[PDB]
Amino acid sequence: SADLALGKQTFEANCAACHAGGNNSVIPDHTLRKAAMEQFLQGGFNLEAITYQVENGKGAMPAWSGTLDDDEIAAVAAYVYDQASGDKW
Amino acid sequence: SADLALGKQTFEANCAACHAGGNNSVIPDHTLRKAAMEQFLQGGFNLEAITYQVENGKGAMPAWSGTLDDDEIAAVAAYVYDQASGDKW
Ligand code: HEM
Ligand code: HEM
Repeated sequence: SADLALGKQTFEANCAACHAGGNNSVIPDHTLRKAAMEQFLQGGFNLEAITYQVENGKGAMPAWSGTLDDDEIAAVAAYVYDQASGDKW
Repeated sequence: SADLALGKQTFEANCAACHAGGNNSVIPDHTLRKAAMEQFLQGGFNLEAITYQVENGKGAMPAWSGTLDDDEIAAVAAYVYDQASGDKW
């Protein structure tokens, strides 16, 4: 299913630098919150969209394929998704 | 067994700050290599000694029992142990 522990640690080790607190320090309005994603994430607010962006990157956001493994990409995507849907940031 | 992927991400998120590359930026000779640990780690170079220090801390090194859960502690201890034994640092 979803290893949110692996998710959280992967998030801290690789994403926190630009997305601490569910925010976006590079492009301020493209945060990791539900609303923002529903509006800016290509593919919609769903696990598929998040995973695809993590794998391939987007603009100033780097690609994580070949850096993270599918388990790590999957867990971090679930973590981001769960934090967002639950308003947990 | 302890998941080494979780171990790697836990190490990066929480330990890399002072132990990047298996080194020690605070007390230079107290590195994460087998020899160093054989000499300085209470209990000698073994998985259990590593786990105990991570849980409890030592001097300037903080304790992690609050910050990390048992699976993350077990995983990071295994990762550090495997890196040192294979001289992978
Ligand atoms: C870590 C592996 C990581 C994750 C997870 C992550 C997620 C992510 C999402 C879901 C978005 C979409 C948000 C939205 O409202 O559309 C997104 C967007 C951007 N990110 Fe990211 N991101 C991760 C890592 C990083 C890192 C390391 C940086 C900084 C160098 C970063 C930056 C950005 C930027 C910029 C965007 C917007 C991309 C665009 O639409 O142009 N992310 N990220
Ligand atoms: C992350 C959770 C983490 C781990 C793993 C870790 C391991 C570790 C070991 C096994 C030793 C012993 C090395 C030896 O040769 O004896 C050790 C020692 C020290 N560490 Fe550490 N460490 C982790 C995290 C941190 C962090 C974030 C810092 C810096 C703030 C830090 C620093 C130190 C220091 C200093 C020591 C020496 C302790 C002493 O004997 O006086 N560690 N670490």
